[PDB]
Amino acid sequence: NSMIGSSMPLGMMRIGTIIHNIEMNPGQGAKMVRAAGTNAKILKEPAKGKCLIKLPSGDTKWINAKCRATIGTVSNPSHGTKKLYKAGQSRWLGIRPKVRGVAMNPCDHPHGGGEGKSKSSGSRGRTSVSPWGKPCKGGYKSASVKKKKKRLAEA
Amino acid sequence: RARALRQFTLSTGKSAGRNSSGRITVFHRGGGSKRLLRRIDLKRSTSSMGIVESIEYDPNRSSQIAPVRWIKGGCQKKMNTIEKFAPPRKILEPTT
Amino acid sequence: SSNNPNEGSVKRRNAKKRIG
RNA sequence: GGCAAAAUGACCCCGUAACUUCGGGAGAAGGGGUGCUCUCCUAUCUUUUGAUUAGGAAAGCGGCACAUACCAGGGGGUAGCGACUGUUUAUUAAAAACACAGGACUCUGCUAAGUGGUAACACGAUGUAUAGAGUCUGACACCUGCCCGGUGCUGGAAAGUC
RNA sequence: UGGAGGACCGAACCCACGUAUGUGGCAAAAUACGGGGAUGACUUGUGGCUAGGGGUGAAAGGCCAACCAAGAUCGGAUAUA
Repeated sequence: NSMIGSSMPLGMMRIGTIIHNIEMNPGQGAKMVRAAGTNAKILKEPAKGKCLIKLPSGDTKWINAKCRATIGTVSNPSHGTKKLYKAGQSRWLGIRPKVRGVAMNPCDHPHGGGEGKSKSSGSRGRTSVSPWGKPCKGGYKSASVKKKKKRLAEA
Repeated sequence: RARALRQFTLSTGKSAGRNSSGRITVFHRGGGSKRLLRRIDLKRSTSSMGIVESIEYDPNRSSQIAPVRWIKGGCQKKMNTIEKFAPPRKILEPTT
Repeated sequence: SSNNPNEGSVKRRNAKKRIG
């Protein structure tokens, strides 16, 4: 009897199930997967406090057994599918119009300038860069690779 | 629904990407529609059971939210559980 | 399932008054 | 450079093309009618007494002229750019510039990434990958070839070099 | 029967497209006649916030008290040339 909407610690949870609304620290409060209809999935139960979970990001983590979850995927699966159809919809949600790089005068974004469209060089030009010299394509992480690799190689 | 449940409404003002010092921090947002905040019990309760009373459209977190009239613990209605998918009115157990 | 038990509680005094 | 000026305009009726995303083009284009008088019937109207006001029949009657003054769309055919409504150089440029929903890539497992500061800390967000940030393009349809040698970005091996 | 539209025509309103006027003018940016949108990415009143290498920007090097490729005013300072 694993029934939908119910919660419990993972210690009373069986392998292969589907879950959402996990909490990272023991009882802190559900901060893991929460969005409209997105489902994690457990992978095993070694009785060492930890439980290996596969998250929607594809990657996986270990959560203490005394932590909790909610059976079944979150509600409302379509929201990730509904395509808006004008500008007013964004505006209502809260957005404002976002301006690109190659538009701004060079004084304002590293991609500026040009007499007509252009951004960077054929030798010099580094890549496409954020407003603060940080590059955004290629797999860039900016020395948070330290944190990533530490928490990974804890496996 | 006309209003939310009076126990759970709370109006935190917007912040169009400004920190505690009123400069622009996260660009491109602000200007939308006045929301409220529905205080959700995001850390489950002590062992009990409840009956889903309704399902309400929720502006903040995409999913819908379900006030559950509780039969145990004297809760007599908590704001909800982030909406479980399958059952639209059924019975829950937060812990065995 | 009521969302508002009201009573002999009144509203919009300083709106009515202004209309008058 | 038909700039300006002119002209068309209203209501009712007749009829209305290419094209198509089959929603539209479309007030498409192209025409007719418009006054008052009495009578008849119709409706309608309690503002009582039966007539009055409007519509539509049909017979006159006058004027060159009957939305008579004021008010009030020029239209059609075909390229380019942009999909469009929008926004911008207050105070010489309103556009083909910008945005725009739509698309892809990259980053983030939550003390989230990223941002401001020295720093607490705040935004992110009482949000949790159907999420948030950045980047390029810009509805739709058809589609998106080759090259990683250069610049960058990146994974990684023991060697030497530190 | 219904009454949706970043729907349509058009005053309030805002905005500022063309011509002509004016060019110590009526005015250190207006007027006349025509123009565009006109339930929305709307217009506005009130009050609060962001402050100079900074703000803010549907991005024009635009705007920040009538003159912004780094405001105004004091001061270094009778800067230098």
